[PDB]
Amino acid sequence: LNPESADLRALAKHLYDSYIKSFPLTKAKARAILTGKTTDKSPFVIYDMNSLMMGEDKIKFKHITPLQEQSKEVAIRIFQGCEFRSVEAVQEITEYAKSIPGFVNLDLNDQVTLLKYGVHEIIYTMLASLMNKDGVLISEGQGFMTREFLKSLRKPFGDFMEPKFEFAVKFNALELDDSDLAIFIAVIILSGDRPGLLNVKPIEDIQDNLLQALELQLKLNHPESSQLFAKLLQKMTDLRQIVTEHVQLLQVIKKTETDMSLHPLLQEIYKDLY
Amino acid sequence: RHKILHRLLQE
Repeated sequence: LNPESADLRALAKHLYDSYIKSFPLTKAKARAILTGKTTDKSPFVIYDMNSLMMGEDKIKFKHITPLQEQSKEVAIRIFQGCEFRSVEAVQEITEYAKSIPGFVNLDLNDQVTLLKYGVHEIIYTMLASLMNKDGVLISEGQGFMTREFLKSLRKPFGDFMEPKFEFAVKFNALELDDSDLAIFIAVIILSGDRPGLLNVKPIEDIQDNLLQALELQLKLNHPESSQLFAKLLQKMTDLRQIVTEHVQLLQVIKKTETDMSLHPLLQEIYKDLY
Repeated sequence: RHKILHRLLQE
């Protein structure tokens, strides 16, 4: 309507195109798979030990670092597999962050700090796209791992995914599409209250502009849903709880399984996290 | 240091 809100449309469009380039499996594609509507993907359903073994062809367990984890018992292999998907998520999120206007002009130390605290909140936000109450798409939608199967793993691995499923059923109720999520994840990255930020001001400047864009996007894209903007900001704190819980569980897992080691990218992110 | 993150952000 006006030049000010016109600039917020361009920003929303820029972030959407950037999100499409950065993330191979979008919520649009993910939802098409989960509802059965014809797609490239035939997801092999993993519901038990036997199905996982018969489905090893379709899951790339082969790429997990380090290699000795690839030989271990099922629960450790599944956990490491989920953690490894997170490594590939970090790379995609990092490339997306670089496309956010003003982000690469921030103090490089602050770019590192924003990503370090942002990535898992974004991982679990976007994972909700791949989830229903029954299970989660894995290996770019070539696998579907059942919720019950992930519940059944021995302690301390038995409930590591339950908090993500519980956050996902509520979050997916908002019926956000890719274009909304593209702006929401940029808002999460540009959080001025992360510990050890050197220069908060230019981060809050960028986030203020992203939040306005997100608000305009949720007015236009969901004009019949009225307080969608307000409900979404409440979730940004439910996300932090998931990440604190996940890091705490990872601490338990590292100390109960003393000869488990993590991908060095995850070691560097998890170190001095909550 | 965050060597890998630094490297992801510079390439």
